[PDB]
Amino acid sequence: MLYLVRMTVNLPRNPREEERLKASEKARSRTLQEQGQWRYLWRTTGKYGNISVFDVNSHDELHEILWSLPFFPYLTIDVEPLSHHPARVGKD
Amino acid sequence: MLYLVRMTVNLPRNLDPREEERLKASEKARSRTLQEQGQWRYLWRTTGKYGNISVFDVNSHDELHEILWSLPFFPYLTIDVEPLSHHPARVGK
Amino acid sequence: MLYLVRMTVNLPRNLDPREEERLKASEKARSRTLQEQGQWRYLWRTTGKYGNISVFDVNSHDELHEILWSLPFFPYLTIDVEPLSHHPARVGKD
Amino acid sequence: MLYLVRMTVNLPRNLDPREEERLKASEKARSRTLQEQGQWRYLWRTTGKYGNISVFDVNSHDELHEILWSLPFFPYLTIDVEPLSHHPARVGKD
Amino acid sequence: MLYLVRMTVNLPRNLDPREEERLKASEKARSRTLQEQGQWRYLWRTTGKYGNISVFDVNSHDELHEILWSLPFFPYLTIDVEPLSHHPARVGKD
Amino acid sequence: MLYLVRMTVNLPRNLDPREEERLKASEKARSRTLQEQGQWRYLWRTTGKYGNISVFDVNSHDELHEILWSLPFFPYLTIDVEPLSHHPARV
Amino acid sequence: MLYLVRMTVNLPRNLDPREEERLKASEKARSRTLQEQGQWRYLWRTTGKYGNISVFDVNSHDELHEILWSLPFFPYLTIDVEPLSHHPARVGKD
Amino acid sequence: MLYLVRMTVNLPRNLDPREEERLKASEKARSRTLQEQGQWRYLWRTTGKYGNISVFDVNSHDELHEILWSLPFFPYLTIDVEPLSHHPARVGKD
Amino acid sequence: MLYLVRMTVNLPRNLDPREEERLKASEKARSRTLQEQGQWRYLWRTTGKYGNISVFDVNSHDELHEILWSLPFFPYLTIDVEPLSHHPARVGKD
Amino acid sequence: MLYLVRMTVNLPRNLDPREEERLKASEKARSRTLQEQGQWRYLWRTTGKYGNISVFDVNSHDELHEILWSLPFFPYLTIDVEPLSHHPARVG
Ligand SMILES: [Cl-]
Ligand SMILES: [Cl-]
Ligand SMILES: [Cl-]
Ligand SMILES: [Cl-]
Ligand SMILES: [Cl-]
Ligand SMILES: [Cl-]
Ligand SMILES: [Cl-]
Ligand SMILES: [Cl-]
Ligand SMILES: [Cl-]
Ligand SMILES: [Cl-]
Repeated sequence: MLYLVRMTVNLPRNPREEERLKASEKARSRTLQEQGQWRYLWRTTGKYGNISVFDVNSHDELHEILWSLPFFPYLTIDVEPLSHHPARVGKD
Repeated sequence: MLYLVRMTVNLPRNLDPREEERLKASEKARSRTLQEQGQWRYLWRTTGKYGNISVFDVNSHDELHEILWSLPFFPYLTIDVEPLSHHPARVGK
Repeated sequence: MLYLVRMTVNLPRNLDPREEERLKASEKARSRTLQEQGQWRYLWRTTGKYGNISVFDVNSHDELHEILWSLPFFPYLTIDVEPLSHHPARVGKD
Repeated sequence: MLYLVRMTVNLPRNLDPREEERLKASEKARSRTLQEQGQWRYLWRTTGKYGNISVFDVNSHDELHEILWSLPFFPYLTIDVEPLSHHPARVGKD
Repeated sequence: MLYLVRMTVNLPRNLDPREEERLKASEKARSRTLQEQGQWRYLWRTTGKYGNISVFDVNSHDELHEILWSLPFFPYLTIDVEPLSHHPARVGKD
Repeated sequence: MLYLVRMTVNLPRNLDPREEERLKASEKARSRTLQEQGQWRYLWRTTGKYGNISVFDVNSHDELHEILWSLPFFPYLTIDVEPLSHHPARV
Repeated sequence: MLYLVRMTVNLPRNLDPREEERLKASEKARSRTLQEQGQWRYLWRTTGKYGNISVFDVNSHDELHEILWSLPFFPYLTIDVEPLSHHPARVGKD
Repeated sequence: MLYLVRMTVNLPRNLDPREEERLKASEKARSRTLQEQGQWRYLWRTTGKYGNISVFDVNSHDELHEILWSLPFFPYLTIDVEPLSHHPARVGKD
Repeated sequence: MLYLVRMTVNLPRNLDPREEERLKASEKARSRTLQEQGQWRYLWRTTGKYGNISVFDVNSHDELHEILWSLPFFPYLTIDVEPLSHHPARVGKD
Repeated sequence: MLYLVRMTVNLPRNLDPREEERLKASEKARSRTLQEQGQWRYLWRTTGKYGNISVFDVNSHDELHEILWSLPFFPYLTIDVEPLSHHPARVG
């Protein structure tokens, strides 16, 4: 199933824990994309966040994936279920 | 260039049943052509709703505007357009 | 899979009464079936209002979308769909 | 009577850990009790979020208020309460 | 149990003038009964607007729902319902 | 003159807990006096929330302003004021 | 006693031009009377828009409501009312 | 040329008491001057709130900006600006 | 003086396409004059929408108002007006 | 391609005055350059607020993103981006 997911990032104002967090975040998203759950990843133009499409088998699968993100504590997340559009040409 | 585009459809209640049929028909045909040529890259429907949430791939704002204006549904659409940029953490195209 | 769904009903003023009642009976029959079959798990009325707050139990987004699209009221419904996940503190079944 | 209740959790950042685990534990234990007793009927979590969306079954507004006020999390919660009524087309029990 | 209720009235332009009078007269008579019986405890006009702020005293969400649905104005009302609880610092009656 | 007044209270986390309970006292004593004087006419709690929903009865806007401004909680309150008028259908 | 009042005008536009002028005229007639007498203290035009920002000077809420209720435009107005108080730092007239 | 201007004040809680009084005094002094000179035409307080709702009478946007920018309170203000125009039905002379 | 002005167009579905063609031609002619004269300095269309986002450069609020009031489209427009000011970091002319 | 861009500046109260003055100076220098090069076409101040309304002239979403991301003020900005299209009734 497909979900359109928007995330905005707000990291704390305060060390070099920062750069290990960011590398950890980037490493996690690499795996999820490679394995197929994180189908699409874009950056909203002018923003610190992403707009994504996830392809998973349950609400809980998506929930756990998001929860597992290093950034999660600092994320504002919106989840929107997507359905097949009858006029679609090709695959959803 | 990529745009995330949301369209909400509000067709008049007083549409002649036959006219409404052919409006839907030409809309479908128009979006078919745009998908075939690639400008309308992704087309989905928000679960529980009419309309669509889409991703367009065009060369300029003006090209997208013309395309959207060309849709038979345009007079009855509420459209939100949102520019998308490459994400450095992206793996793939 | 569970979804929390809010529906608000706005029937046109100028609806022909026969049909309007024919439409209401149809809505009621369609929802009776979906409840009997288990897809429409919970159905409550938002007090003070003409609509409902529901929990649907289906196996895909598209299954839900088709169900909502099949409602006689659909053209007059304002719908909000919220995906629900398991809460670790939950005792018993979701 | 039934209420749809949404709770959004905003735990203090830069608040000691051992303390934070104790708080979460007492919250978890508190909701278990209430779920066992039946006042906290349904408990879900909105996909992608930290909080819960729930349905409470109590005998009065005051009883609900006291229950919510009793939650270890209460000082860090944003809470929306929405009364639920019987829906004429309901098949089965509310 | 107490409820705070905002009601805002929106009559259509096309409403037949004679039907409008019947609508208003039946509405006033309905509210008179409910105030005399005591379920409709307080009623105030929202100054500058066609609506009211009210406090209802009923035994359940369901009883409130039926009352509100029963109002002739109902098809033209936007209604916000808010459950009220006893306040600790309260002196006197509610 | 009647006003519907909503107050949401947001005490600071850093606030010394004893002052929280002495501020809560001053506040409790003030509302008591105002209710006894008829100016704080009705006082309810919004279910599930830390705040009140009230009806005040005073002779002018400025009078309401001074009363609210005088509350020990004022600096921590989010306040919404709206006027109420007599309703012709009132019984 | 002062109220800041915002008004948005939304006329049907499906009406007789001379009828529109009759409604328009007596609205302006009603507002002339209220400004002369003093209840309608100040009156400005919201720029780019068909509406006004007013300050009313009135001795009760009921007096303000009756005044606004009485306006020829009332059925076609969206109104916001906001009580004003004296500012301790005010040097001149209110 | 008239502007309706709303200002909401949010002084920080960790303010040095002396500084707070200094701040409040200089703000008051600045506003006195602007009112005396006629730029700050009207100055009211929204009832129940800490801020002001004002009408400024200046010659240009730029003038208004620099005036607002120069308020000691500025870094703690939330400000809304709205141009006003002369209303044809205006009896009297703003 | 500069104003950022957004206009959203809501033509009724009631228009004789003769009349619609006419309104459009008229609106276009008026904006031409206003652009040539310099009051309508910039004019863009928001991508995907039937409106315009514009910068006007006029004498006063009263002037902007009259200009907007005068547009053939005015009865069908939703307009937002927002004053702009010289920016300190601006390189060259505003 | 044109973009209408709104930016709101939210400098934290605890911002080291030394850091604040540095940022202000470098932000100003950066906007000067981008205006001189032409990508930052129009810049106005919202009357009575600490921000700006700008029109940017660039070749892609990505170019705009990189520009906005490079602003010294970026970590403290609320930014709204709005694509602009040619208006048929435009004169000159
Ligand atoms: Cl991200
Ligand atoms: Cl569609
Ligand atoms: Cl329903
Ligand atoms: Cl929770
Ligand atoms: Cl009423
Ligand atoms: Cl309280
Ligand atoms: Cl007016
Ligand atoms: Cl002030
Ligand atoms: Cl236009
Ligand atoms: Cl800036």
